[PDB]
Amino acid sequence: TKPDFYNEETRNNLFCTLSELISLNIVPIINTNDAVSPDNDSLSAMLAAEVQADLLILMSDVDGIY
Amino acid sequence: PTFTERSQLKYARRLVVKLGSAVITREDNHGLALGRLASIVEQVAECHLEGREVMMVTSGAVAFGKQKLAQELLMSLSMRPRAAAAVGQSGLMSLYDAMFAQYGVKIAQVLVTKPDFYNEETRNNLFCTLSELISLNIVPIINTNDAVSPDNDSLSAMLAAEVQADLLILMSDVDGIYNKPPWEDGAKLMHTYTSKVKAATWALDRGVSVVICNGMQEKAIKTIIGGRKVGTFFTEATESANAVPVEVMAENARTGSRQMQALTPAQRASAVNTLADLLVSREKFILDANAKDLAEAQKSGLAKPLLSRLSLNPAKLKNLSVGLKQIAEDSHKNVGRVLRRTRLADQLELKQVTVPIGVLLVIFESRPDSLPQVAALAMASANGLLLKGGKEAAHSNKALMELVKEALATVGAEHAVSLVSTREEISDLLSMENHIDLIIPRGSSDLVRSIQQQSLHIPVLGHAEGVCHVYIDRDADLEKALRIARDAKCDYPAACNAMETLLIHEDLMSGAIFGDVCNMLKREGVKIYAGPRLNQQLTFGPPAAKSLKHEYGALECCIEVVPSLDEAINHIHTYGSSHTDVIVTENDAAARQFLGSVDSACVFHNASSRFADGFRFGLGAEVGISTARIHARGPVGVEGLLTTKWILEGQDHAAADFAEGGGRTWLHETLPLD
Amino acid sequence: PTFTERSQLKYARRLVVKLGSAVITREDNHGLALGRLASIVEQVAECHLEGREVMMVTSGAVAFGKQKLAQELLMSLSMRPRAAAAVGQSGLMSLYDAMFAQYGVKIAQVLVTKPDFYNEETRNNLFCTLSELISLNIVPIINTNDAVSPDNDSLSAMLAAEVQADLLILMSDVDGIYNKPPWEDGAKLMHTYTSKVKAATWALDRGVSVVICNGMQEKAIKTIIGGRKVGTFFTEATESANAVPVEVMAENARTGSRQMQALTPAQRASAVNTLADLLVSREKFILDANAKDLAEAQKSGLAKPLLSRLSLNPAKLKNLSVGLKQIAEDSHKNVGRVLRRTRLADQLELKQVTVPIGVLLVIFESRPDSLPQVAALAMASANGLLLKGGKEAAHSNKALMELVKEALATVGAEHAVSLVSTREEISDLLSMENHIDLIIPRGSSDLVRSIQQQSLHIPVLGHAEGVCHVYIDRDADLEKALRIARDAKCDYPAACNAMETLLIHEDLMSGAIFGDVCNMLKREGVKIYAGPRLNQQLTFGPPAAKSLKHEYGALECCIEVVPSLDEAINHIHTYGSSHTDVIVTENDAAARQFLGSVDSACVFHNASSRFADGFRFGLGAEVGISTARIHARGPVGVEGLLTTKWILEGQDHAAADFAEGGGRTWLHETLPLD
Ligand SMILES: N[C@@H](CCC(=O)O)C(=O)O
Ligand SMILES: N[C@@H](CCC(=O)O)C(=O)O
Ligand SMILES: N[C@@H](CCC(=O)O)C(=O)O
Repeated sequence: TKPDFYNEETRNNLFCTLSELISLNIVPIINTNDAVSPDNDSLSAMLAAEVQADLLILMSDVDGIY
Repeated sequence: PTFTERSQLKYARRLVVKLGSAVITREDNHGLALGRLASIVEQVAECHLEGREVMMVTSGAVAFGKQKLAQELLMSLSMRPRAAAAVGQSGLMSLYDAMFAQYGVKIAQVLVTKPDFYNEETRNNLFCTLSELISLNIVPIINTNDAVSPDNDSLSAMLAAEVQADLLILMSDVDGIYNKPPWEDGAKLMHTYTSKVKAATWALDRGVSVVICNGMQEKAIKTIIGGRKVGTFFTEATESANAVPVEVMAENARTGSRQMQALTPAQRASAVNTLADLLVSREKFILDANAKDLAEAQKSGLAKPLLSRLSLNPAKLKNLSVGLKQIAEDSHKNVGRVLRRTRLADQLELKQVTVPIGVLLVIFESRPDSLPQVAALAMASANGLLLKGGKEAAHSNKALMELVKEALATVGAEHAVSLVSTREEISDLLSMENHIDLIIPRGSSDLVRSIQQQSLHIPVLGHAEGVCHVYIDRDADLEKALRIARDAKCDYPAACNAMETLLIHEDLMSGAIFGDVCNMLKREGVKIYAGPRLNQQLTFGPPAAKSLKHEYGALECCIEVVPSLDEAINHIHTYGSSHTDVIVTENDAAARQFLGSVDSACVFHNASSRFADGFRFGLGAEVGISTARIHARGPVGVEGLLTTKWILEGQDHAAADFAEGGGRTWLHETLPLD
Repeated sequence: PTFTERSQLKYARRLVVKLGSAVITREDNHGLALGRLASIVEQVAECHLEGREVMMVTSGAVAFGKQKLAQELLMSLSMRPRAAAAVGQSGLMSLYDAMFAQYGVKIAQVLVTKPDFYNEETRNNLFCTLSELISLNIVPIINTNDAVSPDNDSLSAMLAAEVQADLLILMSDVDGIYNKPPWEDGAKLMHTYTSKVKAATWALDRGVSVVICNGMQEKAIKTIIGGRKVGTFFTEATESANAVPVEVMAENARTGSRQMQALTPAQRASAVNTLADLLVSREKFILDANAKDLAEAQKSGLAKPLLSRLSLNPAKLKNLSVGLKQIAEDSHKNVGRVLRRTRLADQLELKQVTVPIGVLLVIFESRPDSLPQVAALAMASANGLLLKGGKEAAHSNKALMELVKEALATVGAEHAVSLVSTREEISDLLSMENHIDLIIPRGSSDLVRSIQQQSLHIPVLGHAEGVCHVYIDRDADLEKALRIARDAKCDYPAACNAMETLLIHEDLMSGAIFGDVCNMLKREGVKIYAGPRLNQQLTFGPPAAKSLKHEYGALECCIEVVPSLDEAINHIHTYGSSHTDVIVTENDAAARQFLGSVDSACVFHNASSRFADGFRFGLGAEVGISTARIHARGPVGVEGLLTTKWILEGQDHAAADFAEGGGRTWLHETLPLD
């Protein structure tokens, strides 16, 4: 969830989980913990941020920006 | 909370399980022990299908993922934990889905963490999620968000807390809590209760009933929901003193036996005299008590056997009084009596004497008349005694108990007697050990049969079957046998010592005495069957016997005829319970033949089976009818409750002294025994 | 086939299971009983992981689909079978996939039908498919092509046939095959064997070993693969007569007991004389036999206790001969002896006499010296007898057995003796009933302990623990107790009757006698521990005792001191096994105190624990040391093998005759007993 990116200990934890995963040729599917939830795009963005990923693809319905 | 006893546990509407990390993983943490898990899910689906509300908290997903990879961990430990738990979380979820859906129930994964309980907005959120779920007949599985994790039991506890659930089940590996470390004398498994322990206190402090069972125990939930004494139950309700749980009873009784051990000379005698006097003096109270409890039984209308035997009249009390006075006057030299007097060598005087047994436990249905009888038996036999009747008579039992407690209080004054009321769970009672010696069931076949089937690793006096037998020989007077069997069956046909069979020489089919006795049984209205040989014999005659080892109790008596003495003997040994038999004849050659050949507990010659009464034998007041192959046969008086004890009073003797070195030889001179 | 006994079943390389349609569906055929199925898949995955080759044949898919729909069947039975089985086939397959893969094994559905076995081209095809599969470590599940179907057991049978598989397991609901319908006396569950029955014959005719177990029985495969006698095994190998499986032994012995019952007067006496003569006359044969078997044991080198006790010397044989002659001369009036002589009324002469027990079964480790001793006991006690030693001595046992069979053959001539060799599976042996009476273990703690833990619902003479105790009083002569305990421990310190403890008055810590006895034990090299109170007492002293209820056997003796007599008594009762104890003192007041208060099987006063030998008591030849609370205490001679039997010789008496109607009164005049 978004709060999980804000505290830093959980930042460490989740990043460790992700690194351990990717090291093992596994493609983790990253949903939000709906359970703890009152469109999840900021999530992906700041995710790539913490990961410092090469390229963020963001599919959608619209073809592009006019 | 509100619930106090395991009895209350059929009445909790909201439940929470939390499987332990050891009950599901096999003995590697490198796979999954499945059978246990299956048992768990089946029990849970059951309790839910009943209508109770359950929210599993399955610990230990790591094992699932660890097994599921098993290849990449391999190839990485040569070139290089939580992640395995994440992938296992997924897979395990699927597996639960399949299995639960096979009962039609649906489930839905839910992930939480301890911090998620601390902030209050998330408390609102998660509780809303749970309420919305439970409202929809879904069994949410509640794991921890490993992802956010550096044994998840506090979690379940405080979960139940926020939910304010009826009962928290907490399965585990250990069976329960002991008094002390197990490597220690006195590891009293503390079933109730006035780490896991802390968390349990905590949850109790949240007003929540907690229980900790053993996973490997079958049906553990269905077991524990029944109220069965298993695992460990927690409540400080501490309503009453309830002087003994079950056992300090037993130790006490041991103490009291040790006590009365030093009170032979007229002490127990005068004491039982006092008991008879209290019986004949304060009967008004106990009489009205039985009248009351009998009225209480009437509305129940249980069983004319019961509804007849729970009765009591001052005439019965006079009978009991005279029996007790008899026991008193004749119970003079039963204990401490020596049986051997021998000298092995100079100042080597062995002698073997009489000593009590210990902790006797009676069991019988509502028949308060026996209670003081067996109490007199105990007290004259100087050994302790417990009791357990049935449901009825309970108040009458208490009245008699107070009377006898007074009676023993006079001299010796120690209460080496008790009573285990309030549904002590007979099977659990006999599950005890190291205390109780002689189960003395007294009610009837059922009672004793249920006992023998339930009793394990404990001596059980008494029989269970009353298949007696009556042989008639070719040289036996006809009318003699006529009246004999007439009485044998028609004196108290529901007795134990009854002739649920009648065997006749092959020759005497000619004298139509078979017909005569059929006529007689008809006279008495006896539904007779026929033996296979007898089936062959006549045209259609009486109907065929169902099974030779059957029991009637009512006015029924199989009848069969065989060629020879020896054939009869063999049939007896084949079917007879070795309980009781009699022969009728005029040849003493055959008489002795039978006498020896037979192996019944007791055999007669021209008498009646109804003689097996002990009292009839001048054997004092009987206590039971034992058919076991040891120490006791049929009519057991008091001496069936006395063992021996070797004693020896040397001066300076030693073992190697009787070797070649010391001038110590052997005499074994049978001194005149006292 | 080739396999003959369940012993051979650790050596089958190709297996085939066929679950029954009742072991998996719950008790509705409207769902699925899962726990059983899980157990099955776990066992199967195990046997496969071992390296054996398995091909399940799961019956009963219909239940899966029936449950899975549960809605459309509902809505159609209001507006309107095989199809449900098809959809269930799919789902069930998936489920097996999940579960098996959780052990890492992979599977692959395979469908067949009975016609598919009949044409030969399809035989080729299917066999090719199966071989290709098994070659790839895959466990094919073999269902029938329901689609083409109008209980699929013939299928599995002939499947194994075409495969020519080692063993066909056929689980089911029934435990096994009986001699006859169960509603019938003699439902002998025929474990081996010289519908399912037919198909089993068939498969056997195809050279295939078949077994039919019970599904509900746990570990049934792991059980049956071990060779354990379970289910029903099938082979007509009929190699040897193997005169008794286990039981016709028992009945025979019963017959032989009945036989020797009529041979009291010097008959058994002269017979055991004959036995002693055969012992002293043909010893060369048995001596060389033991020499041979001892050499055989030497290469094994099992245990210096065993490797020492299996020995035998003609001196030992002389000892046995004199013991047997003693038993002979003194075993004159042990049986049939009357104990009571009483008259209830005119021609009412009850008397109670001595009778045997029945089928005694000894158990002991390799110690052929005891064998003839206990045989003499049996024969002088006129009751039957079985035997079971261990592994060694077996040939020696046979030699002794032949000698004694001769000895009994002389008079009476009936072989009321046997021997159960060839690994009769002691636990199964004691699982029997209705035949055996007295388990008489004789080896050592282990033996008897394993017994008591295994024995259920069967009398077991003997003890298991030798925790004795020695109290020393403040008024006891020092050197007296010195030599006393010296011997008590240092005569055969590995005995049962040993003082694995030593208790001392609190006062006598002052006279340094504690020090003196420590010195003495050192003299004898005894590793002494200390009691908690003693731990408190001195500076560091000897090390602390581990546990008070421990056992040493070797040169070890805990030592502890308490204040008072009564404290010692309580400690005894708390820890003592009530086996044996002695007091040393000069006060007889305290003497009697102890005497009474104590509850040991046997207690002494200034003697040695090593006196508990029975023979030492002039009690004839002992048979065991019993600590049970019934019928027998410690040294049990022969009379611990004699029960009683009420007999009664009336003329014309009846029950109601002693009622008010008939002039029959009560006397109970104690006639002078014979
Ligand atoms: N749940 C919102 C953000 C919640 C918040 O932190 O305001 C999202 O995923 O975009
Ligand atoms: N307080 C939690 C862990 C909190 C966390 O770091 O997530 C525990 O003791 O198990
Ligand atoms: N003969 C087979 C069925 C043959 C078939 O139609 O496939 C049976 O009796 O079960």
